[PDB]
Amino acid sequence: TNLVKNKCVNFNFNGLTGTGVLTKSNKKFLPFQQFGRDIVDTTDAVRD
Amino acid sequence: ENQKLIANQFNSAIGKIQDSLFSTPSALGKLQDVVNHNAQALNTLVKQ
Repeated sequence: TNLVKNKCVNFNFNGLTGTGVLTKSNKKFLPFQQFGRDIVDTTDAVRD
Repeated sequence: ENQKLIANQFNSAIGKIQDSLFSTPSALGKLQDVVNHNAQALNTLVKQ
């Protein structure tokens, strides 16, 4: 399904399910890692 | 009869108070410990 940003939607990124608002990030990920987590181990960033 | 001396001593003590707090970081340990305890309790609750 097409990507929608700046809107509360139910997302599913390659099996990673959840709900939240998708925005453009300034985080420089590495090619092998896909999604990011904060100190409390919650998903705060993903890759398309 | 010692008004000027007492005033100078009070001014010097007030001036040294700032040094005893700007140089010593563990002087405010109580408030920092309270904040850290609250934050750590929240982090433990969200990590559970």
